[PDB]
Amino acid sequence: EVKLGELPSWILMRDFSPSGIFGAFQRGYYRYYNKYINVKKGSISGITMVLACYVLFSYSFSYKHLKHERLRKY
Amino acid sequence: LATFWYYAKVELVPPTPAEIPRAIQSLKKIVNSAQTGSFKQLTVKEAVLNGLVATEVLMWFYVGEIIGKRGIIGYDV
Amino acid sequence: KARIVEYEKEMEKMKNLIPFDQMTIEDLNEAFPETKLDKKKYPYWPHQPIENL
Amino acid sequence: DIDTAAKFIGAGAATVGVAGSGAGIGTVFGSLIIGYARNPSLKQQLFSYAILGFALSEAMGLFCLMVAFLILFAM
Amino acid sequence: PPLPEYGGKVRYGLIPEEFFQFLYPKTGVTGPYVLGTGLILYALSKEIYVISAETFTALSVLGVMVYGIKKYGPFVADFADKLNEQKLAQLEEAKQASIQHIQNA
Amino acid sequence: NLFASFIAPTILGLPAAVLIILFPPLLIPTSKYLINNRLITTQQWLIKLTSKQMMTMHNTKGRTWSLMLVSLIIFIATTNLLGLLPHSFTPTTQLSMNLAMAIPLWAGTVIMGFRSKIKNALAHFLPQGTPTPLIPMLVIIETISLLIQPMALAVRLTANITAGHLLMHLIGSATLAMSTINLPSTLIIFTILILLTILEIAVALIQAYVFTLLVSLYLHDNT
Amino acid sequence: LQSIIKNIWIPMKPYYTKVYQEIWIGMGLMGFIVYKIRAAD
Amino acid sequence: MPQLNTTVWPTMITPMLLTLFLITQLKMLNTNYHLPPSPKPMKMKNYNKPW
Repeated sequence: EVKLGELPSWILMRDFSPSGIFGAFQRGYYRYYNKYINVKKGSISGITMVLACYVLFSYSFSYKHLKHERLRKY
Repeated sequence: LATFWYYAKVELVPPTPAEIPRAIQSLKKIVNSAQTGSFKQLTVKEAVLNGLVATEVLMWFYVGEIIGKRGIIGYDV
Repeated sequence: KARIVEYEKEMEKMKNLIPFDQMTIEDLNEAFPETKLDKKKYPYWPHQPIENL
Repeated sequence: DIDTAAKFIGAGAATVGVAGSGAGIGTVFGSLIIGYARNPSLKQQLFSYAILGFALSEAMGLFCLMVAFLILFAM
Repeated sequence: PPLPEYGGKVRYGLIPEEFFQFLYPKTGVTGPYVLGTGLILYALSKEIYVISAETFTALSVLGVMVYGIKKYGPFVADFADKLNEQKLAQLEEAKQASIQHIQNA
Repeated sequence: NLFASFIAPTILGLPAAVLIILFPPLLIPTSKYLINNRLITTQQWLIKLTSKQMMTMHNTKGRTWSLMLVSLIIFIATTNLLGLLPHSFTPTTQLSMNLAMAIPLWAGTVIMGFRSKIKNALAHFLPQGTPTPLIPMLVIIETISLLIQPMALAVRLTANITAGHLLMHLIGSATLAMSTINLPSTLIIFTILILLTILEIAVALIQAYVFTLLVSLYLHDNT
Repeated sequence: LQSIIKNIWIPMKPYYTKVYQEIWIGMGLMGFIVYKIRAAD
Repeated sequence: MPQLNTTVWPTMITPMLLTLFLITQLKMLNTNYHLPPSPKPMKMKNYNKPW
């Protein structure tokens, strides 16, 4: 996996198919869920990190409207 | 409280004039890795790591900017 | 004697039950066939009268 | 135009008549709470009276939204 | 499969401890923090994070979520644990009631 | 300018609103397990509580919708709650979506009350002890009332969640313009903003329970 | 066409065929309503 | 009022239907409540000895 491979061919070795990216998201989901949520005596931070990643995704598309309230002019 | 300065006195210090040859030493190492192009051995884990410290020192430059302008929220003019 | 030896096997089955933490509800309904939800009398969720919920 | 302008004030004013049903509906479902707390065995017969009161109350409220839209669009 | 007993060891409910220990070797302990204060300062200076009304609605909803967590965290914590043990207790009990019944048989 | 937070968000030209509406379910994990983590423990408990508070009044025919209604209150409550996050786009502030939630369910209910029950259904158009001279006026009342039930459902949600968000945004703007002026007044307005955020949290949950309870009561009226 | 109608169409068939029948009739009444709305607009 | 912008309405109608009517429902089905186990300790189809 990445963090270990150092070949620019790795990017083409992957399966860039609908079922490929689907299983890629499903794996990342179960990897997140199993590490932060699917644990007894778990914590709330397993959720807050999703909200912060959600806020950041929200502030992203909302930039095209928030760049007209700029205080400075440069 | 005070433990910040306890650590700051280790890593947050202007570098002594005696360790600048070690700084250019690692500076010549990294330019050597660029001359040969051997940076391809560098697996992405540390590759991101150096990229992160690269963004850090970049941030120190921008921190130097905002204090050079006597303003925080952009240029006051 | 035949009914005795049957109770011994079945007792051993309840004796060596997988602990309850690693038990899927389908594993429980295999252990206690009473806990199963009668999908014939209540086909739709929650498969039981709301009072018993 | 003075007509297109007055239609906004006239339709806006007639909407205030809905404030009567906002209060009348609160009294009905307020008296249902009091009336049911005293004789909870009549729950089904009391509720039958609340809906009748709710309907007749909101009836006068929609007669205002009637005129509010009769002026704004139908005129 | 049994469930692990602890989660991901996150700092400030935003950043997992993997990030700090991953950055600990090169720039020590304060490294991740001085990266953060660097990143936020550059963002709010180059007008990446424009200050607006949404800022103060943010500082309020972040004010309640932090208070709501710091107040009713433990209550929801053990309540969830209590619901588990009670289900565990009732179940293991109905494991004994089988044993005793057929033992009498 | 002011209603920027209600415009359909688009990221890189793609309709990012399709992601935000698909997201809230991602906060309800499920498990075949019999004893599971804290999140699913509490959630499994609340879903049981809600289903007991909503579905109890229903007969055997009504409780068939118990999946839909509990899934409806869990989606609206999670969308409203997520919407209170900064810079979020709250898809319940949209009249489009709320119409698309209120029109089917209200229509699905009255239809199943008109297929069967059609003689009781038309009889529900007149209360029992209604006097003789008042019979004809009281039928045109209800048919208009029944017709505005779905409109009331969607508007009660969009207008309550929109007004709540806009209000928090205005008072928030006041604190900003007050930042460079008297500091205690900034603290007072901020305290007002804090208490308002708490109200918006209580309204987010109530509006979900209200939308659902009204769909439920329509269901009980036709089952 | 595998694991889709296996995980999506079987569990919802009890709902998509007898429970939600009146819902679809309403959903069409909705599409007709939004269509007549977006037509005169 | 952007709520009255009837051009992006189809962008809200569909994924809600894909969430309220398919996905979330598909997670409630996966939240089942089993009948609690009280197997009675009195179940003995017995009979008097052979007389």
